[PDB]
Amino acid sequence: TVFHKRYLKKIRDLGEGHFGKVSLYCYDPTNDGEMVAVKALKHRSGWKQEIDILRTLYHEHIIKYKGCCEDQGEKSLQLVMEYVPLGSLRDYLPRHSIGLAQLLLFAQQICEGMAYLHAQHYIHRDLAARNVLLDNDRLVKIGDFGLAKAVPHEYYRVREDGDSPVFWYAPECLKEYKFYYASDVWSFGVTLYELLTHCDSSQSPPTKFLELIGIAQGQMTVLRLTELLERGERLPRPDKCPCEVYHLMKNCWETEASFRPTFENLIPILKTVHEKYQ
Ligand SMILES: CCNC(=O)c1ccc(Nc2cc(-c3c(F)cccc3Cl)nc3c2C(=O)N=C3)nc1
Repeated sequence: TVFHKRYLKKIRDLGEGHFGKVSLYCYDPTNDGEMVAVKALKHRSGWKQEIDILRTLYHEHIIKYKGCCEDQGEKSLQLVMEYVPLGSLRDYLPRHSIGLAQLLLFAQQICEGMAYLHAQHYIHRDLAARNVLLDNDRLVKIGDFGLAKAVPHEYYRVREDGDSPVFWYAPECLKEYKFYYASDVWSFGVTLYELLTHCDSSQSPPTKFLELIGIAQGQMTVLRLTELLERGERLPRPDKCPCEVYHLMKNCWETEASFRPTFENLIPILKTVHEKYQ
């Protein structure tokens, strides 16, 4: 379980999660070696939580935990996870014309992993394309559990103190700072919107929501976003997104949380929709 700093040579950075950098290391005990993703602390309370969460989770659509490397440089542990060089769907989809059936297999896979995460009484709180990694052409894994919390209750009371991804968030999260299982389903709807736009930047939630709100009064982007969503306005139907999928997307974006489907509801619908366009 314990990786040694001795045989752990840094190759490059992969990116920034919620607490500190994700980096590529070759772990070569032989000195002639397994390649691993290492998340590090640059906060200290939330970081300890990501370690304890991912150490509990085992699923084919959750990023593989490997171990903890006792990092003398930050007086803490680094999280060591499997390396997947294809990276995030936000990285991959803009440069690979993936067909509709494959995108729905990805969406089925996210729901299976999220169904598992809910079953273990955890919310994700940043289910976005940027946090879904591609292991291969037809397998995705959820990463970044930096904002994930244990539900005690049907929701966690979040704070304003935090790097909140407001463009992926349900009205109840934005207004009443309550995060329900049903709030992760709304985030899934936005993620599904990202998949069907091949995570095109010009088509992104922040781009499209600020296109509706504007930038003239930035101190109420949230208030304007909350009102826009309560008046029933939604991100548009992506080019070549089937009517049926957009309806499922809108069902995930139900203003009332109790009217959104659970992930266990979505799985057989996405299974069946996948089969059709295949
Ligand atoms: C710009 C090109 N992008 C890549 O070349 C690339 C390839 C693989 C990659 N892998 C990531 C990326 C993350 C990660 C991150 F760095 C920032 C935010 C969210 C996530 Cl899920 N986490 C893990 C991994 C990984 O292999 N194991 C864990 N990251 C980037």
